[PDB]
Amino acid sequence: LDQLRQEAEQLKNQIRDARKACADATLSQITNNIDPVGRIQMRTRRTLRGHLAKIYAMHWGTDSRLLLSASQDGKLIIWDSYTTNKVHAIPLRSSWVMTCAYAPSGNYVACGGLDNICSIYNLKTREGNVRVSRELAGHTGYLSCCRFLDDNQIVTSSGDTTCALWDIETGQQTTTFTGHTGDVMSLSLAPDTRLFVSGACDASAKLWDVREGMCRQTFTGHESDINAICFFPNGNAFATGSDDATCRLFDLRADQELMTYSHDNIICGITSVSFSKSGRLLLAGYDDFNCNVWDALKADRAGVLAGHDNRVSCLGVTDDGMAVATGSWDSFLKIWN
Amino acid sequence: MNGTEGPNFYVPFSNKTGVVRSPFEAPQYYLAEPWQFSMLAAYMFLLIMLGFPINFLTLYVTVQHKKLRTPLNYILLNLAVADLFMVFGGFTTTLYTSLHGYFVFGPTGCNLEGFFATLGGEIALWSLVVLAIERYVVVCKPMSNFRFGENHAIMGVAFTWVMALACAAPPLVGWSRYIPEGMQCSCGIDYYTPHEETNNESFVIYMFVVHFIIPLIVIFFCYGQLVFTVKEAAAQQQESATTQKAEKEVTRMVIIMVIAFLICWLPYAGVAFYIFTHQGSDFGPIFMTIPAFFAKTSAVYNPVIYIMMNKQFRNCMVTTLCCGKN
Amino acid sequence: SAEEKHSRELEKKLKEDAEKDARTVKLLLLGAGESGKSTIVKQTGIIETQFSFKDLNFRMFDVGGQRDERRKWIHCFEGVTAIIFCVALSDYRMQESMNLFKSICNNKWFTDTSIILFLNKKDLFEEKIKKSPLTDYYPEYAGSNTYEEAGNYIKVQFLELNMASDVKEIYSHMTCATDTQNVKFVFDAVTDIIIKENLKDCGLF
Amino acid sequence: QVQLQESGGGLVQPGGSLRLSCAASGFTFSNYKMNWVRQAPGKGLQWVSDISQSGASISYTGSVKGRFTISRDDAKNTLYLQMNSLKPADTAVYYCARCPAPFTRDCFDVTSTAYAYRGQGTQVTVSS
Amino acid sequence: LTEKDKLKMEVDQLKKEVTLERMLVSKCCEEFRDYVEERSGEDPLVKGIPEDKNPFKELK
Ligand SMILES: *C/C=C(C)/C=C/C=C(C)/C=C/C1=C(C)CCCC1(C)C
Repeated sequence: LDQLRQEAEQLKNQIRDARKACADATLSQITNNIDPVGRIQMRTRRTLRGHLAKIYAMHWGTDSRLLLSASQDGKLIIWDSYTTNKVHAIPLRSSWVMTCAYAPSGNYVACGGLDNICSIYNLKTREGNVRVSRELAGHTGYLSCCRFLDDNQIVTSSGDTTCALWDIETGQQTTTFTGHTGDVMSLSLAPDTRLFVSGACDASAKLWDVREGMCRQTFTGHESDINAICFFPNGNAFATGSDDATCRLFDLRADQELMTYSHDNIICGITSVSFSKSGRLLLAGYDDFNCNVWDALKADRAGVLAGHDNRVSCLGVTDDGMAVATGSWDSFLKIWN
Repeated sequence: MNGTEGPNFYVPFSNKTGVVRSPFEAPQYYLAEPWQFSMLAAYMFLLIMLGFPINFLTLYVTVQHKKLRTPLNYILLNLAVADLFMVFGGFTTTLYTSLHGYFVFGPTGCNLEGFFATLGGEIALWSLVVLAIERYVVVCKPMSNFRFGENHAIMGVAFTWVMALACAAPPLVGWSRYIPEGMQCSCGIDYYTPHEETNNESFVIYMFVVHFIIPLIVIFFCYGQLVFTVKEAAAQQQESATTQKAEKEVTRMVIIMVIAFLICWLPYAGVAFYIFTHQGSDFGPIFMTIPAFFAKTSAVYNPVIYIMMNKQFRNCMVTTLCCGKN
Repeated sequence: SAEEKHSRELEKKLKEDAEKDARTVKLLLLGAGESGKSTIVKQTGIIETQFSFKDLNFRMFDVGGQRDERRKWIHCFEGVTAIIFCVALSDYRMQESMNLFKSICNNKWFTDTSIILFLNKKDLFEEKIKKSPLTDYYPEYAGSNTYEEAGNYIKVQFLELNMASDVKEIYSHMTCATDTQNVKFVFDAVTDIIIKENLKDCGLF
Repeated sequence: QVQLQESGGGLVQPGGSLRLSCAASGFTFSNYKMNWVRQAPGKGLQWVSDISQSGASISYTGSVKGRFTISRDDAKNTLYLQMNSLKPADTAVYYCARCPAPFTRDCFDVTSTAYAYRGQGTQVTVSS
Repeated sequence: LTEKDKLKMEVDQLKKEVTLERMLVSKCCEEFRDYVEERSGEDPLVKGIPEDKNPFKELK
């Protein structure tokens, strides 16, 4: 229909004027009286081998010791990142994965891929009983990010534009977060564990909330798809990491951009973003085996982590900030410090 | 007839005119001409200056690249380090003594020189043989339920190393000599003397049986089965305009490789077979050194065929040199 | 140590499981939904079918449950052996299969793999154009009305937009639904593709 | 957002030319590959034109080889298509799509339904 | 009812998205900067670890 879409674009121009009215100065206009970080040079410590195909995602444990990895062979391997042991190596049903997660209670393991099923493995239960506890069916389209907000509730992305919630005790999808137009690629739960922002393939992130189910805010300002977002650890901001080589730091309660992180030599796509412990270093994984850092207070780069030759598919820092594990398509995980 | 012998040398000029000497004592201008010595030294200089970069830049482009470190390119790198041994050990010292004339490097130094030169040549020969072996077994598929991994590449490299050490070492322990051969300017493994103490005839027939006709039979069988199983698959699908592009190129490459083997390891077997058959002969110095000419040409023309016509190495070399793309 | 011996046993198990899947040949078939899939897989995630014929083991990946836009999950098949189209023969979905063929023959992830195309459902198609020709939605393009040249006209439409600057040959087979040599054609094709890469793997090509 | 508005579509007797254009607003219109897609009255979407970033690589569909032209005016930020000697078998609607990844020749889902990077297009009907 | 919902849910939620009160990006930016500057003195990845406190020492 013509009239409702005309009303929609009229109120969209109203939203654009309302966002015009507030933007007087960005972060790089008020940060101009601080000290810079300086060119850091952190090398690897544990070049960790054991994969034979390309890997896709990882997640640290809460105790900052146990690592997880998922790849295109049927492996759901849990490592110890202190002496490079392999604590578990789960053979799962579908060889194709897309994501994985480690529970905040350190007890369960979530995984999933384009088998349209997020599966929960009951880690360290009994005498070698590393088994699938539940499988979360009732979910059309491929899956891109499972994340625990508890030991009993998961929030999983979708191919059919949802960000649904799951109760593991009965397997039933309680709430569904519809409202996107493209498929949702990543999530990042808040430290409040009541809000979560999700990015998708229509250049728009959405800040949902767990209880009332309504999308409270939708952030635009990108061009291509948004691959992997990460939340800033106060509860007020998040980085985006889109496909047009532009990590953008957005905020809450003002809905506009805070900064953009791009210059002319950055060409390829971005597919993994995670902050530091305080947030001074935004760690961004690129597509030209050149996962770099970004000083996310002065909008300039401060070092690269060139130790691969393929797509750096995933990265993640610990809860105490003492490390960063970067996993790529060359079957390796380089743990930098 | 065959020449004159000393304690540890054999020179093919007869002492009936009373002009011949030892190769370790007096210069060989009675034997050949000095411009022939300068020509052999100039050819050795051309050999080292052309064979050093073509054998070093392959290790350069495989230490800068990861895709070259493949479980069936370790044989090609072993061939590269074989010709590097033949350049560093072989060519420099024979260049120096062809510049100086008589081989003033000691019999112990000559026993080291012939060992290193025969070592490099035999790793070259057996690396060609085992790359024909692995190409046959990975293309023609004579054994089902089989793949080619890292466990077989270093095994084949060790097979070339143990065959080369079965070749070059028994001259050191008393099964043959390491006399200077040809123009008295290159330590050659002994294959022509009528020596009875060290059982030389048994060594000549052992080398002609094990180290010539067995690699020839292996290379012929491997490349023949390769050409047959490529042409029989090209006859299966004539509409594919890439398979007919493939079979012509691999037939040309197999013919070039067979000619490359039989133009540098055939004159050794021919001279040895003629000398073993004609019991007592009479040759010259310059006739005896042209199989060494052809075999030491292999150190510079073997990368020209085996890695410059490889379609994976040449791209990395022309993006390392950044000039002269094809 | 106990945990170190457990790690070494796990690494031995992973290396032992590597050789089982490092020997098979994996294929994917797009097909655009309605096709003659249900015969060539007979002979809601990833429907994996697994057959074998004369010491080659195959693992098809019939992905149909996913959505229409597929720019985000198509890079996980970069490393497949040969794409298997399943274009049905029903002129005026026919059009949506041609738009998918444009996308996979222009991107970096599939510009070196082969495409084993299949013209399918012939005995339906031969009667579907015996009365209603191809020269209604298009102009008078064929020039005649049989099943040989009009079947070959769909082949030249698909081969019109292939780049093929490398080993990217496209086999084709006007296949029926009661065929008995269909799996022989996918065996005879994939051995030719295996020969071309092994010739490329040794290097002489 | 990524706005792709178009103009220049009406009724035209066959053989007559018609020039239509896409004004873009929302991104940098210098480093995205661009496509022109049509959709018949009833049939599915069909890709027509495949103009690259600079202007070197230009492709076309099967039914159109030598009757449509395409040009991106970078400074005016506009894509241009022109139909010269069109046929009455094109009574379509016309969208202009942007390929998703910049600096890349990939145009993978410019023809998909419910796609996010193409405008509502114009209507091209043809008389006789 | 699937073809009658998503035609209107987008426009009513987009109408809902304008009523929420904004803030100045200078003020929320100052909030972000003060939080990231109060905790940047002891970030173990910006300062570096002096070869003993890290659990990631050298392994042979
Ligand atoms: C600098 C000289 C080199 C590299 C040549 C060394 C000579 C050989 C490896 C020759 C060996 C042969 C015989 C002595 C006779 C039988 C045939 C051969 C090729 C095994």
